[PDB]
Amino acid sequence: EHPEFLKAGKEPGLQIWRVEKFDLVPVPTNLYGDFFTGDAYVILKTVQLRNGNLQYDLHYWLGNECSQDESGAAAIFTVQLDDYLNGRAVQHREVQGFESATFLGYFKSGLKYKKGGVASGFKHVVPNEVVVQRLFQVKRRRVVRATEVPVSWESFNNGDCFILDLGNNIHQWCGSNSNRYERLKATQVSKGIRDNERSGRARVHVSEEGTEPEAMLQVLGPKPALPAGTDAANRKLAKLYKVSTMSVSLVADENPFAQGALKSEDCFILDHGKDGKIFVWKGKQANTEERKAALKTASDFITKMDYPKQTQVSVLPEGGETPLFKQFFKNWRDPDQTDGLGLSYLSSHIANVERVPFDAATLHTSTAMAAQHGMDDDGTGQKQIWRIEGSNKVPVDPATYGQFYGGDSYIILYNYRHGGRQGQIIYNWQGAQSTQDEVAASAILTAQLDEELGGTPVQSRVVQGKEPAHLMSLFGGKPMIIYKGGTSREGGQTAPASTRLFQVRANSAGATRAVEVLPKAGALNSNDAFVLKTPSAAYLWVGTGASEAEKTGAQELLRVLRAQPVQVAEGSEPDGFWEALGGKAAYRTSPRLKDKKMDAHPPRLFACSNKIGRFVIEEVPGELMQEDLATDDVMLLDTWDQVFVWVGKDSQEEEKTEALTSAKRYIETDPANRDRRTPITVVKQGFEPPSFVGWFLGWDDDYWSVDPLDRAMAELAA
Amino acid sequence: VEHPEFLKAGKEPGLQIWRVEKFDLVPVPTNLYGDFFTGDAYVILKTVQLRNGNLQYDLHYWLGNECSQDESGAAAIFTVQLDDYLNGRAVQHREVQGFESATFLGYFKSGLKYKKGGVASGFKHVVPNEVVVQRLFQVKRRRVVRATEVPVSWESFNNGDCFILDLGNNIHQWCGSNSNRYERLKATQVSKGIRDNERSGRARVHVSEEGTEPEAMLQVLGPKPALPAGTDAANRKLAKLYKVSNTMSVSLVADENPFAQGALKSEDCFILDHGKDGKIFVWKGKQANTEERKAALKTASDFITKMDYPKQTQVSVLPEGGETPLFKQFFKNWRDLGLSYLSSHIANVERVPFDAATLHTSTAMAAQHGMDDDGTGQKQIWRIEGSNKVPVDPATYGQFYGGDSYIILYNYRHGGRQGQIIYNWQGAQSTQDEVAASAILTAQLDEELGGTPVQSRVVQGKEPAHLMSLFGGKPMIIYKGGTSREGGQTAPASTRLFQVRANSAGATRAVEVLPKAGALNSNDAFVLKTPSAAYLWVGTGASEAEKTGAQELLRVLRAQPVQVAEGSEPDGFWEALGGKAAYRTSPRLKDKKMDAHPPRLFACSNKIGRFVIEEVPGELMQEDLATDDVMLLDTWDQVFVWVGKDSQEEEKTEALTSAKRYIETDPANRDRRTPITVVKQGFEPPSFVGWFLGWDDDYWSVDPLDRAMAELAA
Repeated sequence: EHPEFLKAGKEPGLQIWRVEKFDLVPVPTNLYGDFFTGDAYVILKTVQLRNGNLQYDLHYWLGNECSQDESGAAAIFTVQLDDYLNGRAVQHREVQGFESATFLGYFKSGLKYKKGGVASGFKHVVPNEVVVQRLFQVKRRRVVRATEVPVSWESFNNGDCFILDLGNNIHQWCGSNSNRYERLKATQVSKGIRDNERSGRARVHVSEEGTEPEAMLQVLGPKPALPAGTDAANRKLAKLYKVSTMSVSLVADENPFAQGALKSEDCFILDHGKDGKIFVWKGKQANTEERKAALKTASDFITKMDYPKQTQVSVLPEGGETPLFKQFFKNWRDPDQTDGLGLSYLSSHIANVERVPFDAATLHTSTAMAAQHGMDDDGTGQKQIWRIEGSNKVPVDPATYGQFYGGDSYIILYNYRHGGRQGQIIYNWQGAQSTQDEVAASAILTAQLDEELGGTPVQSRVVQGKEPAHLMSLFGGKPMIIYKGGTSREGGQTAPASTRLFQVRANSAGATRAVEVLPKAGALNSNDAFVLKTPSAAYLWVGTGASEAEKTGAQELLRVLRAQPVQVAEGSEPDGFWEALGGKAAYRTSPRLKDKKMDAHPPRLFACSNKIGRFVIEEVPGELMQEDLATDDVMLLDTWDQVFVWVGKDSQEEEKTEALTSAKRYIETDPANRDRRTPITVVKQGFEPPSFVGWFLGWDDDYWSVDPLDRAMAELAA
Repeated sequence: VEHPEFLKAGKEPGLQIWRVEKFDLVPVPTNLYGDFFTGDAYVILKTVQLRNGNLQYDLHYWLGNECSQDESGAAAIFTVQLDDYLNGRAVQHREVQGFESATFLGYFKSGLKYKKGGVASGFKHVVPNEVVVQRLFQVKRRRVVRATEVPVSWESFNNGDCFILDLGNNIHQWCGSNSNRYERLKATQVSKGIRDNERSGRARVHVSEEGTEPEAMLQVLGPKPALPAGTDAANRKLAKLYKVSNTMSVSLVADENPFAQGALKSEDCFILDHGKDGKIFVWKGKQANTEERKAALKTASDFITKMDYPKQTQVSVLPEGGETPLFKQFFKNWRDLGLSYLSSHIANVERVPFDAATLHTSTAMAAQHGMDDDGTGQKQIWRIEGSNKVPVDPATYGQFYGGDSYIILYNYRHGGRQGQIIYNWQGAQSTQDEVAASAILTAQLDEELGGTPVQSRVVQGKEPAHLMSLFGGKPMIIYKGGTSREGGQTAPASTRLFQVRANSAGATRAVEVLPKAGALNSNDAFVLKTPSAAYLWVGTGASEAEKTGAQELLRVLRAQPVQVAEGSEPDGFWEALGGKAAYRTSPRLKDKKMDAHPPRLFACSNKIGRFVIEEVPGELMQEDLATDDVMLLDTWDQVFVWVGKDSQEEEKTEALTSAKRYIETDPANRDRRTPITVVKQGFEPPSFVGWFLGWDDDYWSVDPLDRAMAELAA
């Protein structure tokens, strides 16, 4: 029990200790983000779960020129502090330059890798005035890092940004070939020095090649000629091993894994090394020695498989698993939480998000509600529906609006209104039994209609059976009914199947959807109402979980089906029902996430590029901020229910046309084995729908009216 | 038809005011209702329409301080005789200047004006127009302001009150330097009342305070000199009941309340003595001699002389069968569409039956049923172990063991607003260290959540309606003892009896009770589990929801039921209770609950170290929620504590205690376990706001006094 242990993790916040001489010494709070390259640190992030318990993320950070003793000393402190916190903390091994996204999210003024350490006699605490003559190099995109560099022109290159810190004057230098997002972020390194390190009393001078002030030319000399500046299919696969010098044995050859494969007596390693991270899962009932040696366990597994030493390592206690970990498993369920608030773990970057329940009356006032439910509006706007025959849009009979045949593909042009600026959504619905010359036609025609309308409408491709929530809400109160095949083109109408089964599901908004499924018992579920119609009789089955909205939709389907139903509760019904299904087997009844879906699958922001033919994606750590949407990039906003494609105005055109495909490749490569039919929603810069903007607390509508870099330089210049 | 004015009296719902001039009744002009000459006496007839369609009469007569005994006696004579013209169905009130009843004050809360003069000095209400005016009013008090005419001089002024110097076409309101800013707010509709009613709109209102008096003011009053300074609760518990004979003598019948309703026989007249609280009631039996019934007012006067109560004591005379709710609450379990009496300040309230579908659209429905929402929002339940919140097993959500205390954090949505409720449930067998821990932990989490959540402390057995509705359709199950702690599990009782009661919303609650026949009730379903078998009893009154809840309780108890209607039951059912005795068969108030116990709003303070409460008369209005006060809203089923933003910290910390002490002192002998619900200004729940017709959500966005002064400054 260290004295620093007693101050650790008492209240939500961030705490940083430096390991100095086998002791924990606090880093001054205003310097959080500065890390000496020669040192090791311990970092405790305390989040307040909505259930009332506190959640602990324990990181230790190893600089590149770290000594072996203090590298080991940090590990000892994390192991011993996890114990002071009764083994409920999630532990992280972080090394300089390769830190986890979680760790990086704590500091979005960037981090600074300072030269020196305890061995060379350097501290964070500094006298009131101290002569400064440092230089920093700033590279990367999602989370910027400034590395202390030798004060010389040999450190410079055309393409990066540089901060030469002269004390009361901070000189930010932007290379000639630095594109303009990098200068913007390099400026919050400049201000961090001014505000945090100099208590405000300093000025920031920005310059580029050929406009260096004499103060800069005095220290570095005459400027010479500077030189130039200076992969996704890996993430799909992962294996699960069991831990017992200790050895390992494989348990699952490929993901998704069975949640039952983790037993509480042992420790497991989930190997995701080709993507740069390995997990260690501490069973509730493992040897005290195995749980205390989990970090050395991970170290030995990294040597054994010849993974890079910089590989990220996370250790998770049973019952405190992270959402990224649980997504490796098929249908993870925490036996606790369908009741209570939240789940075992609350991702730090959405811990501030206040949860808004859906209320149709006031939805038009809350972008938060629109995003948190995927509902741009209440669904009552004007709309036109086309069925695609051959290569043409053919208008659908307005009386049949809401009915969709699986042998067709459709286009919906919808006019939404929410808040202060109106917009349009183009839905491309592709039935599972539409001929793929027509599906492909529906795609092209969708893009054609987007550019006819000036290129501003949202485009969202949906596959039959995985319709987004806002799409079901477009038909007054009537349910969205989706037949498994056939066509509504005037030509060949067909004779309905002998015995058909429909599944009637509802969304946060009370709207309903009726999907045909093969008439078999293994396709039922207690969360929904169903409708089975035979030549004999007409059933309406109702699940234990099905509520009042599920049945209102279900009959109105009977009303369209030319029927009177037999109302039938779950488990207690005539034995004529299950003969109509050709027997009986198991069907899954575990309830749906609903309000906790955001807890189990927080939205994540990625950048993506198709350069040199390799797809590659970069997660953007920390809170979702509009500032991270680089106007020359195509971004991915994954909200689990759908993947948003944000295309910047100034992005390359080959990336713009491939926006749909890029998202499809993100889904195909997700280690969670995502549903291939997951809707993809392309979104243009400056015309983002509410269901996208709402995820960015502090979104400003005029953000791009003034160029972002030019505005930032106004704050420093005046 | 004693009088020509009698024929116009009480024909239509409204208010009627006559001044007693020369042993005659002459109408006060309607636009001047509220002005009263100190030298006169008035008769005031309030006519409200009962919910069945009949008219009910409240007859007041008002005695000014400078009233003559003859014209005061004439008012009393008229009150007795107009009660007679209305066939003796009226409740009569004796009101004296400055000490009027809350009922009387509710008629005028643009304030009252106590004018100088009277009939004897030849002054009338009707006056020629554009007439010279030079009057001065001192405006003190708080709940219902009173502006008394004072001499036009600086010697009438003081540091702390408000004053209106009425100059005719110019009305000057002066606010003393140390006048708190709610009283200035109140003086402001004293000022406009003169402007709108007395000056036909054509007049201007100039507000000023110490050191900014206009020259018009300094011309009339002179140079302003140095002004001087400005200028309980346990009484209401006890009351005694006497019987009246004839010269009058009295004899005691009930030493302390609650009284037996049967103690009043229809042959005699009774006096309920509550003089230490300032009121006495006299009760006229249906079949007493007219001679005693016509002298009820003189009887009350002489009884007040005998006990040396102050002359200003309020007097109400009640006819049998027409008693007021405040009167009936002195008796244990009073039994008579609507009821005998409808309190005036809720006669306009339209009653909303509960419909879950549109509850989110009607705050009125939320208040009238104690349901902030349908109960389906997200919630977290904690059990208190030692000094910690421990989350409950989600499988047992809805079950509560009486040997523990719990905290429930509930997220409600209603209309377009969000809110939170923290329920503190304290089991009857929880140890007092754990009870107290749950209390402290409750307050701790309220401040963790920014101080905005509603806090509601609940005692086992008196659960509010909205708490029972939180578990889908499953009933809130309440065991008599034991704990759900992962540590010591316990062995359930040999034979257990549950009482299954339902709410306005169909939600149910299953409360364990002693296995005795005298603990049954015809309105509810019951569940008896013995070692042998499990009965499910059903009452004459028990409905669909009562056994649906009762059934699923059997599902939790792992037992199969034998359905048993009341009066038609096996011997094993009555063996399992150890015999047979009488129990409760009187049906519940339900929709008439608001009629018998209308909501009432009080202000309370702990200043001087004594407790004090002041009732706020009239219609419940947001304006009466003084931002520097702690208010109590008693809805009988629950007591709301409304905490003003700008109240002292000693009062905020004692908000829970203040409500407990209000309950302890109620003469009705309220259930000590009555739920208390603390509520913060600007974060009021729908079940509170719904009682306030005209509630504005942005009312405090602009300061109330600043907004009021803009209306007069126009």
